[PDB]
Amino acid sequence: KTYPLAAGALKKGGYVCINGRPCKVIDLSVSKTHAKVSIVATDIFTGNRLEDQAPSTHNVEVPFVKTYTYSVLDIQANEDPSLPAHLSLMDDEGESREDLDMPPDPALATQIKEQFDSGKDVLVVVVSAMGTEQVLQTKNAAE
Repeated sequence: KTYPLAAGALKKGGYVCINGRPCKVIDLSVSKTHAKVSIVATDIFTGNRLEDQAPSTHNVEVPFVKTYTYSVLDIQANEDPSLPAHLSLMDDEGESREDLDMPPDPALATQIKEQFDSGKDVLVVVVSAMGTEQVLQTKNAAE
């Protein structure tokens, strides 16, 4: 879920929820002084730009954000070729999961597939917040 933070304590780069969505602050401004804090933030999952403003003493909600890194065991197209491919992913204890798909970020999905087809050990960083889980980054493993 979320935890409270005084809006006057928010910093650029910090997480914040706006309209129930988990975002990273990309711009902040404060009125002359208390003060009003104006926020512009990017949804970490959809990439949408969201804005909000609050008194510096109002508590904004900050999402709990969790990250986990998996390796890619397989990529399989959806029975409906127009939808994202399915991923088979291995965790660091030898358990796999098959419930996650390629992310809704075409360039990132392409990168994961190209690296996998080149015979790399492809890692995906899965981030979870506000009930959503999505691959947000990829990189290749080394020995």
